Amino acid sequence: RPWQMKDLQAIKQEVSQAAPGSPQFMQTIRLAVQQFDPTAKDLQDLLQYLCSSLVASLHHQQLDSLISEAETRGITGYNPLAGPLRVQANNPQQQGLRREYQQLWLAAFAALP
Amino acid sequence: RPWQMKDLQAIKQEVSQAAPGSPQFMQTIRLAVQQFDPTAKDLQDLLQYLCSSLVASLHHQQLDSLISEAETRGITGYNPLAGPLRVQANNPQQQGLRREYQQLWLAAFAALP
Repeated sequence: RPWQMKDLQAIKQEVSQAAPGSPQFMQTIRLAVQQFDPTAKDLQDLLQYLCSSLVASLHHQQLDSLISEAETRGITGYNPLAGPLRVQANNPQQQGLRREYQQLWLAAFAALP
Repeated sequence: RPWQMKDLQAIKQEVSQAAPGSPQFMQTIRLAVQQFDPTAKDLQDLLQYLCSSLVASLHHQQLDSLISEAETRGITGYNPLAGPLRVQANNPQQQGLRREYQQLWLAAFAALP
């Protein structure tokens, strides 16, 4: 049940006043992600939609840091013999990787300031 | 699953204030193009709805130049013996041409200001 235009347009409508990292922004983003269970593709689409390119680049720097840290430490179901988490979260039969990526996404967005 | 009247109305209303090629307009138009997966015909309809004949003509010229360079170089899926890229992009079995058309379209429209 990937989001259509209407869902994302709403999300941006109520994430317009607040700034990234503020309680409202993170509240809405976490709700949307926990509801639709989106993969990395839809997450990157949502980020490109919401904020400027500078904020997206900052978020991706933080996300690369978090993902590198986690892969060094070890992920429950991460098998690097097929592709990065980045690509392992697109396969629908890898729910654990997808949820881990969503959580790193939300953390990296919350730690921008 | 082509867009409907409500989607177009929302797309136009959300970006009424902004100017063509502004980061906001680029965000919303790029999201629409990447989400609905339309051909050239639907893109022409969308442009006619959004901007006037002047902006339509300027985008038409810019896209003509961009398509010119792109398919004069030679593209993986383009075979010039069957028809112009505007017609190949309208055949649902040539998704590579469709995606190239979408990207040339968005870049051309972004190159206005």
